Amino acid sequence: MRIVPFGAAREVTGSAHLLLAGGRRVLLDCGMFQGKEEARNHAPFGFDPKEVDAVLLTHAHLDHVGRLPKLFREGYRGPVYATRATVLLMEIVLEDALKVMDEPFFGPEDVEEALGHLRPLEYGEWLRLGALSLAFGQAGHLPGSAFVVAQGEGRTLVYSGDLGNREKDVLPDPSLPPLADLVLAEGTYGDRPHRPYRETVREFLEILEKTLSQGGKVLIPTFAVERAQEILYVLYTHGHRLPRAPIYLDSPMAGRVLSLYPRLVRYFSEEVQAHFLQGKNPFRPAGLEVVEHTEASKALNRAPGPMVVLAGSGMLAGGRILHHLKHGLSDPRNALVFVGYQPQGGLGAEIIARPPAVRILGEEVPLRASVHTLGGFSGHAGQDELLDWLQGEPRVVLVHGEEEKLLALGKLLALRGQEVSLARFGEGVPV
Ligand SMILES: O=c1ccn([C@@H]2O[C@H](COP(=O)(O)O)[C@@H](O)[C@H]2O)c(=O)[nH]1
Ligand SMILES: O=c1ccn([C@@H]2O[C@H](COP(=O)(O)O)[C@@H](O)[C@H]2O)c(=O)[nH]1
Ligand SMILES: O=c1ccn([C@@H]2O[C@H](COP(=O)(O)O)[C@@H](O)[C@H]2O)c(=O)[nH]1
Ligand SMILES: [Zn+2]
Ligand SMILES: [Zn+2]
Repeated sequence: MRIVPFGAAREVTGSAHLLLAGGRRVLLDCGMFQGKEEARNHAPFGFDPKEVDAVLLTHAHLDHVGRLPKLFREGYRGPVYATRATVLLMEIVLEDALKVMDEPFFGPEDVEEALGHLRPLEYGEWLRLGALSLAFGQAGHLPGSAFVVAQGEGRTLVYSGDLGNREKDVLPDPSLPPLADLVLAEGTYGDRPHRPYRETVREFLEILEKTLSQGGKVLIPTFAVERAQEILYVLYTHGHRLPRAPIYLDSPMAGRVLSLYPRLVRYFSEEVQAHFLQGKNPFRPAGLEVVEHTEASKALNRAPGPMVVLAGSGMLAGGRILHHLKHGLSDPRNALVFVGYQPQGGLGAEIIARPPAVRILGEEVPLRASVHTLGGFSGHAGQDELLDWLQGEPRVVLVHGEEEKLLALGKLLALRGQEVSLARFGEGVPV
């Protein structure tokens, strides 16, 4: 048994790993590259799609399923396994990616072909392929997210997929992995742990009361898939002590995801499920409003506070959020609250440097509004959690992370007596 990295080698996007064992070929994830690596979605996979026996998707995010339609576009016609939740979220993600994408590397017929071969596989359910046995484990990173357990030829491999941040409340705790001959694991935060969750919420709430009590606007850049709904959840469970104000989920996509959430109840933590049992949707805080079009979105820029605004892109790459910043950063009564990692050299970082001004949408805008970064809202396991999850595993191959972050984790794992390396693109690793 061998595992071949075909994405996320010393980088965080493009996750795709070819599992070779028993004359069978199983692709573990098929994500697109993003940001500065976007063009690479137009390049070859590195393997022959037509020879793939099956595909397992760990979660619906674009950097894990974005190239799936390219796979079908190039011949593949085998099954694609994933949890019901992922299958459902995928439709929303892929349909949107198709529409909202400068240079497309796939057409609408490919998305249809992809969606049509999706087959549900829940946690604890074993898929048989030749002498190979596969199963999903709880990853706690997204509704329906998982890590993969592959056992065959008398050996065991575990592909972590993306591990969640267990301190948070919306998703169930990641399950520990079984003891394995090899663990292919992410190390996004291989270099550090996150600020504790609870104190992150307290701080989040203090910022809201302060800003809303004075009539200002709280701008929150957010990813549409799960981060936005999580903020909504915090607003729900604490709205009782926050000043009344409209909550604008200024993201059609996030709205569609939110709508799907009631059908995914079993994929949330016990806490969330219990809320649903009492007949209530904890992702709909009072005052919630979904802004569907540009006109209402822009109008918000001119309307006075108090108000809470959630918009994308989550990394200020573009989107409606840029317009809210352009018109709201110059007011000291407002507040910009990051709840998701900001890339180095991006607009976020620039703002965090707290310079006199910033250039947004071709204009120099004064930065008077307060700024806050709440890394505790992160959706990935922090360094400490990564070490706990990896505890006792003899061999670890790291993926999904910047080289240095990955090295930082490897060093600690090595000092712990665990064999580790940083996966290299196209280079098979024996299990
Ligand atoms: O594009 C879609 C959306 C939903 N469903 C199906 O509609 C039913 C209800 O969805 P859900 O309750 O499982 O979320 C399920 O049997 C599901 O497979 C589809 O086949 N295709
Ligand atoms: O040091 C980091 C931390 C996170 N991320 C990326 O940014 C996203 C946001 O992660 P988070 O805000 O949930 O922590 C992740 O999906 C990942 O691709 C990085 O590139 N480097
Ligand atoms: O170190 C390796 C080992 C296998 N493969 C890939 O595995 C498939 C063939 O497997 P096999 O004939 O080595 O068993 C090919 O698509 C090839 O790209 C690699 O890329 N690198
Ligand atoms: Zn992810
Ligand atoms: Zn990822």
